[PDB]
Amino acid sequence: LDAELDQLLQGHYIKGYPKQYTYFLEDGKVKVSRPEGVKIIPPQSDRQKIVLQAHNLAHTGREATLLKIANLYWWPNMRKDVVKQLGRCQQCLITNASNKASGPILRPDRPQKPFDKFFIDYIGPLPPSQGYLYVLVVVDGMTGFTWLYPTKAPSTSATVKSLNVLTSIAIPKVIHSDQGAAFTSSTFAEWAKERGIHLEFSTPYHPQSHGKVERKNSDIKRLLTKLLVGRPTKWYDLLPVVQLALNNTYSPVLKYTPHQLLFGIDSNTPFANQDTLDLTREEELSLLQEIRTSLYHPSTPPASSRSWSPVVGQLVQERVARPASLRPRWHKPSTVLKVLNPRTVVILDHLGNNRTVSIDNLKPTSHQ
Amino acid sequence: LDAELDQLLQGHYIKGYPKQYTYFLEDGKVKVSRPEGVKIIPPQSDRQKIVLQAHNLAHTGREATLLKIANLYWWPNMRKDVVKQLGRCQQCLITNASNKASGPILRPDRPQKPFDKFFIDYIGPLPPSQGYLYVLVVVDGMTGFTWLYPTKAPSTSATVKSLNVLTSIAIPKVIHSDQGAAFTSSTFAEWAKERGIHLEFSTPYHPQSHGKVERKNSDIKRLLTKLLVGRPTKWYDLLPVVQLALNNTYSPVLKYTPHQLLFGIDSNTPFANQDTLDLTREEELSLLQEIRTSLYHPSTPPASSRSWSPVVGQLVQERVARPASLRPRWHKPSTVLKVLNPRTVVILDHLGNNRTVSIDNLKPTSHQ
Amino acid sequence: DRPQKPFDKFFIDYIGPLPPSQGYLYVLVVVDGMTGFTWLYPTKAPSTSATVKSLNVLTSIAIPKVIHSDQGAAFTSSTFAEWAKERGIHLEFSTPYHGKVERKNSDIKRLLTKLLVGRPTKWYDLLPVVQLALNNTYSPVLKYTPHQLLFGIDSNTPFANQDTLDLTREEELSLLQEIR
Amino acid sequence: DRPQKPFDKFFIDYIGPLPPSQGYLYVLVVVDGMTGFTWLYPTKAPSTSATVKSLNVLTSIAIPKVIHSDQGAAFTSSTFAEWAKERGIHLEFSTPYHGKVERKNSDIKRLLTKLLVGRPTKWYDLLPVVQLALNNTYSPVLKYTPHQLLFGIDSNTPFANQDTLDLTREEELSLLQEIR
DNA sequence: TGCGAAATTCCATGACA
DNA sequence: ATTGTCATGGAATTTCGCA
DNA sequence: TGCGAAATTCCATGACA
DNA sequence: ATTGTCATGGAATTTCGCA
Ligand SMILES: CCN1C[C@H](C)n2c(c(O)c3c(=O)n(Cc4ccc(F)c(Cl)c4)nc(C(=O)NC)c32)C1=O
Ligand SMILES: CCN1C[C@H](C)n2c(c(O)c3c(=O)n(Cc4ccc(F)c(Cl)c4)nc(C(=O)NC)c32)C1=O
Ligand SMILES: [Mg+2]
Ligand SMILES: [Mg+2]
Ligand SMILES: [Mg+2]
Ligand SMILES: [Mg+2]
Ligand SMILES: [Mg+2]
Ligand SMILES: [Mg+2]
Ligand SMILES: [N+]
Ligand SMILES: [N+]
Ligand SMILES: [Zn+2]
Ligand SMILES: [Zn+2]
Repeated sequence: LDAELDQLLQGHYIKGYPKQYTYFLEDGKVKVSRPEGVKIIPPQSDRQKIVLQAHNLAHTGREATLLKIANLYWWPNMRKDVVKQLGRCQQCLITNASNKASGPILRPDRPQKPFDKFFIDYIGPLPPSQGYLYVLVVVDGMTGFTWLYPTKAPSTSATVKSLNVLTSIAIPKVIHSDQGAAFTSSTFAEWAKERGIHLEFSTPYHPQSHGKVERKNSDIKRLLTKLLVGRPTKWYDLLPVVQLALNNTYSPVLKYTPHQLLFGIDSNTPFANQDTLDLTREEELSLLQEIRTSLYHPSTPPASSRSWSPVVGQLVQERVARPASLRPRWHKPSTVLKVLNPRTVVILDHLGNNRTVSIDNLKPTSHQ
Repeated sequence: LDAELDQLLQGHYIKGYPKQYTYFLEDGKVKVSRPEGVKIIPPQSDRQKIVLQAHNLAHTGREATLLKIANLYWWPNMRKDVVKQLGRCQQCLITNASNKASGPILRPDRPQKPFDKFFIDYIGPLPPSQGYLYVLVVVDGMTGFTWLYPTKAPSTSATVKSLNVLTSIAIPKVIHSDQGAAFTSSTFAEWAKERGIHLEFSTPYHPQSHGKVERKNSDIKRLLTKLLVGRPTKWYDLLPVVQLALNNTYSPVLKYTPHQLLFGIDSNTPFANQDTLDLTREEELSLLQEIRTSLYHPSTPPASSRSWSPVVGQLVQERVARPASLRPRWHKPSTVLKVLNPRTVVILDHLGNNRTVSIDNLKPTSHQ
Repeated sequence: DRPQKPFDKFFIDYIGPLPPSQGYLYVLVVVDGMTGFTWLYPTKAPSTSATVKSLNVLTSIAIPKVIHSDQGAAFTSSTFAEWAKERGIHLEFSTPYHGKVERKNSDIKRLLTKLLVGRPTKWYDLLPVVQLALNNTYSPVLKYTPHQLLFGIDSNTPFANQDTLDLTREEELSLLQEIR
Repeated sequence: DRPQKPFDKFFIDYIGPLPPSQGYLYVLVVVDGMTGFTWLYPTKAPSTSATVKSLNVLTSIAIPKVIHSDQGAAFTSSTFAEWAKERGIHLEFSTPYHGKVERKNSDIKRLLTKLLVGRPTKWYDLLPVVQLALNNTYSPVLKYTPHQLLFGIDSNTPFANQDTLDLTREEELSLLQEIR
């Protein structure tokens, strides 16, 4: 404060204030003659308030805030005081965008067997067709084999009815889905437990986590579209055709159709593959077990040059899921409890609840 | 047809059919013994129909279509016949996604003077405030200096009232905007012509073309948000504050505020720059002319590895602007009349109208 | 002669009338010849219409080369013939009035009867578990369940409790009270 | 003494009452001292409230260091004083009852009177062009228009037709019919 | 043991609300 | 207390037919 | 004529419906 | 018959204070 600035005026040396400059009093204020011109050196006790005034004009970041201040003032290490303030501006922290990308995606192992894991989701609402509005899409993780069910609503009960029809064929170990109301209801949990099925949920608002089914939605809509060109959008009668069509389509990277991966032999559909005509079923199932283990598996891509990865104890902010107009896009800062993997974390949200959350719905809080 | 396949059976050589394979009759069909097994060679006259059957199962692209066919058939140059068919499938062409990126963006020269070009746009609807729902945002191209006007609707008449208040200060040579109803109405054109103002329109649904104002919208909403944190969204009284705040904020790459670029001297606002205190106004305006010509100008970035660029006479498809559910995302193919620049073209749309269109709303039609 | 495979031949047949359950009265039974895998479909009648509606569901998962049945009206109609022709399915009929499949069909009737006692009306809901039981039931002849033969893997519902399948003295007298 | 600059001093004053136009009666006149640039605002009254409402628009574009006015009630009120203090504007008053600005103010009154004849009621709409005329009018003393001095560029509306500014014999007699 | 062309593989692009 | 995916069609690379 | 640290510049990231 | 932009805050690079 006034003490430090006194020593300064009478020629003494203070750490941070370069001795090679001429410091003086004028208009009752300590000034200095810097290459860019004469600036006021406010007392340390004044500085916080100045930075705040500068920042608050437009809630500007580091440089734009500094440039305002530098117009009138100089003191040692200005930006440190700027950054200190930015880190304490709740409005800036919850409103600004991130400028760091997530670390590279994980490519989890393909489930080992058919029926190990189902990925499920709803598409819709679609145009009304026979009074139906939605599609339940069920994708077997290992095979890509897909089941389609039309529904009137994306509800637990319609999910339960459909899954009862499906699970007539086989029961899966795990069913994985997003946190839609249909899948998180206790009624659905009882239905799962009753049958030995473990429910696994994606982190909230991160449909990539169950990307298999999401990607199949795309193909389903794409084929429905092509088939409905120039007709009214009567899709109900097309569901079965699309199911069969997609289950018997080749993935060019795999060289197999989901049907082939499920059964190891084409059924009586057009252009059925005849290669195993002379094998016994047992020989065929043996070649199948082999084909299933040797399928192409993609690898984790290179990180972008400015990615960030979560560290226990770090301050991070969850993305607001459905931000209202003129409201912040980010929640208040929270703390990383556990790093489950480099792309998923548990945070404590200031309330404080535990939330398991995708890195893609997080930014690291700026300025520590 | 049956002629070609006759010569083949009696050991003769036909171009395309490798002589080193054993060709025979069986079940009344010409077969061949290929490393992958025995395939039928259909007669040339049968082939188109086969490819079509294969493709139509799921409207599959090249490889997935080929893999179906190869199950039962072989003939020379199968994929050529596949590609021929894909190029003729209207449903595939108007529904599939592009897999080629646009060429790199242009960075047009900054307008040379204040008032050479205005970029204008509406933000909204926002939450009601004093009965207002929209903001007219006017951005001077050279300075970034911005004017904000609250409106009840994004209409010509509200635009006209606002621009009359603004053009009291100065008249611009050009006003550039998107093709919103407010700006394309004949009433607005008469208003422009009356005052010597040329109206310039961005290509449809390409807000990057007038990116200056779009980017300013972001800052406007961002600052409004910060200011409204924890209060009800009463933004009307904040417009003037935001205007002033933004016009006096530094662009860190420029080292100037839009106000400085407009006037060459700060008004009586907090942290006013004092550097030209000793210059005469005339000296100040001289330094200003100089600052205006030496502003950083960004350069066109490197092209992505799989970009495409338009060529006169090429078949291309305009993106459907507001595709209904289960309807194609692309219009029928059209023809490039003129290449205005590597990022903008005139097309003839089969109706056939002339349309000036952004490359970003185009894909090149596949398989020629 | 090439070896027998799944989807080579589906054996279909109707069971019923049964006591009403959710308005349904019959069961369409489909057994794959080679694997012995069973699919069941509740119908309101043993008609060609009900058969087509049911097999349309099945044939959106797998299409048989051949369907085999007795000369039931539902199967010998020209509508059913047209339906099959559209899908490239050959129809096959056993001569009027006269292995693996025959045994499976017996198991189904017997398994059904054991469960429609004390609840002759709740069978609609039981169909899924009936099927799972049937398809995860060990075959004495081959070393494998139908599940294993269709999918080439073990099931997550192994039915290791090979159940009586016989009527207990409680059910024998409770079944003769049902007819009364 | 540092040289005179834009925003150093705004000279404000009211003109009116005028004949009603869109319910407005007065004009708040703001002239920048250094550039001679003029901003005009239609008001319903020469009150502190109307002044604040008007200057709030102007001060969202540019804030003067000093406002100068006569001792009009609207300007000497403590509300106006508070308003100025909030914005860090020093208020300045000429003594009661007694260059570039004075001339500009004369031009405004004269230009206004020349246009409110034959249409004494359409002036609200004419304000924009009045201002553009005023600000693209050549200054005899300096070589430059107010536009040029404020923005450091030529204008896209140069008023090369330096108009009479005087009343023609048609308007002189048409103005003495207006008062009658 | 090397050529021209066909086949196959590679892989950026974009879309799943 | 969890996790992207994969059809697509030009381009790049490999293999084929022949010698 | 070179060190450590501060200042400045660089620039990927994301959002404008 | 037209065309992306630019605040942001860590990182990279340059300049400063001193010797
Ligand atoms: C209510 C529970 N709930 C949460 C959110 C609404 N959600 C749910 C979905 O099924 C989807 C969905 O399919 N896509 C499409 C999409 C977008 C980008 C991608 F990378 C991928 Cl793989 C998929 N987006 C969202 C979403 O989060 N939008 C912001 C979404 C859902 O059911
Ligand atoms: C009706 C006339 N019309 C056409 C479309 C509706 N449009 C209009 C707008 O003002 C915007 C707009 O601000 N943004 C936001 C945006 C998105 C990406 C960017 F790169 C940038 Cl620079 C801006 N998007 C669209 C749009 O085209 N959405 C699909 C848009 C407009 O008025
Ligand atoms: Mg969902
Ligand atoms: Mg989804
Ligand atoms: Mg717009
Ligand atoms: Mg816009
Ligand atoms: Mg029978
Ligand atoms: Mg007066
Ligand atoms: N994993
Ligand atoms: N340009
Ligand atoms: Zn802030
Ligand atoms: Zn097609």
